[PDB]
Amino acid sequence: GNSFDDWLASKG
Amino acid sequence: GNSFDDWLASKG
Amino acid sequence: GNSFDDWLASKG
Amino acid sequence: GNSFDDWLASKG
Amino acid sequence: EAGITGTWYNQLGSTFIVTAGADGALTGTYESAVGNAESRYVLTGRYDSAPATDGSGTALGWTVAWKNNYRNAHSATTWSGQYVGGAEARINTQWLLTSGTTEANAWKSTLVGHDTFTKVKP
Amino acid sequence: EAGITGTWYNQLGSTFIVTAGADGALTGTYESAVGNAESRYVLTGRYDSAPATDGSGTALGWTVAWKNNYRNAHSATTWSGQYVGGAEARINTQWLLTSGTTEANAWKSTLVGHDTFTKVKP
Amino acid sequence: EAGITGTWYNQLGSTFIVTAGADGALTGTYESAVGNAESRYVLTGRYDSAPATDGSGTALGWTVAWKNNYRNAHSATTWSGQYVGGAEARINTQWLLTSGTTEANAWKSTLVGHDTFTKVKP
Amino acid sequence: EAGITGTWYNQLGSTFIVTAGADGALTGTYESAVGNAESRYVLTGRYDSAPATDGSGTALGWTVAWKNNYRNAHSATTWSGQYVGGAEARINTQWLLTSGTTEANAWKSTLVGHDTFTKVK
Repeated sequence: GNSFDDWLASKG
Repeated sequence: GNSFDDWLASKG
Repeated sequence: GNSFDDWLASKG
Repeated sequence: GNSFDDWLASKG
Repeated sequence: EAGITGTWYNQLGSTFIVTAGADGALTGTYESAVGNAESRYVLTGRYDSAPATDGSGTALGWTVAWKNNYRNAHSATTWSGQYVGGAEARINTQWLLTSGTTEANAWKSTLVGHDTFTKVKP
Repeated sequence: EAGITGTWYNQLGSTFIVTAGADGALTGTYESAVGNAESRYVLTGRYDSAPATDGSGTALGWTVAWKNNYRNAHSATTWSGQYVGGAEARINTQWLLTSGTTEANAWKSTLVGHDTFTKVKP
Repeated sequence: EAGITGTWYNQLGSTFIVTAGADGALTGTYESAVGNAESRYVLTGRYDSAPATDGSGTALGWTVAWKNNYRNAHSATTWSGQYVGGAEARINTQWLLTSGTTEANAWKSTLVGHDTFTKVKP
Repeated sequence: EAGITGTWYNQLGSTFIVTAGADGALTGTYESAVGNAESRYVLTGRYDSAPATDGSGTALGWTVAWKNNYRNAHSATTWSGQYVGGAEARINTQWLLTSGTTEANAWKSTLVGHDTFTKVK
């Protein structure tokens, strides 16, 4: 994983 | 207050 | 005309 | 020289 | 209703003629000046087709490459922003205009600005 | 030859899977992480299909709205930049990431940054 | 007359309390809200003390680091813009707000926006 | 130790000659090219004098108005960014260069870009 994709995932 | 100052106040 | 469109036209 | 300084010089 | 499809006007003298597809597509024509085919360009972009219901705007963006059958400025603008609904509907944007440059001149390739679009001309 | 069609990589872990059409269109898929359906998004944009011959780059831009069948971030990014050909070809961009906000929070709606895309992984 | 020295207001509820020195210096206090010591910060910047006389605006810029004896947001804003004289004088800016981050989070470090300052509260 | 005071270099051939004061001030000189009096300009700015201790960078910004005793470009640049410490220390910035324009030409007033500064050329 990576920071940018983690941000997107956290929005659902 | 206002949104920008509240953001700063929240950061503390 | 307008400034932006004049700039575009000058580039040919 | 360099591009950025040349641009400044050109403005006088 | 998405509220985006139709004709929009900025303050520079430009007109944004857009169709918002059900799939998230933005398509249409951008006019940098009125009344001349030489000032009409293709636009393409994307929007959030299922925005939040909590008072937030609708995120969107689009691109125009400044080439048509009459002109080529070797440049492209992208607008990134949000649609805000209601009786005074707006599309509020920030934009980046990049021109093709040599590597030596790349520091001067990109202009930045902002534009507000309205359904009524100023 | 335009040199743009193909797979490109940035330093955030993203993959830009692009097709450049003869008519100026950019189409394809943007991956925010590898090996996950939930990380794949539609992109659309435009490029200068007849660039200058003086050593200048090729102007281009594209948009991703961060919504697919699995996720919605209520956001969109636009990349504005230029393709630079050669043995070490790259796409150099500046970008604007806008999230939908309420009107009072619009001041914090838009992130700005830069990314260089390469034909080899970082 | 430079016309810059005095109190200016923006649409976010902030106050720019500035002195323009003969030598090009901008100094003063930036208030993110009124009537709160915790909302007052130092600013410093520079302006063109010999602008063009052809109707062009006066280029300028300043910085606030969001730290005082009460608060520290580990962040700084820079405003870059121009002063436009007349009966409805304005300072038109674009700005960059950077927060300290790790290297992996640097993509989300910087907000961008625009603000117009006026001599009468909006 | 803030780590900021000293001479820094960017890829455009510029030098950022800065002093970071105890009270959060940045002062010094910005050189758009080396070995020319006509290329030296005053800078002023601010930095976070008490940054986080969790691995985050140090927020800062500064301005140069492009006027000195030899030249005046009727323009100003602001750099906004962060200092990142260690053996390969850097100041990573994004910048806005605004020129004075008429109102009709304001759409073309402001260039945007990015520059990394390093302690070695």
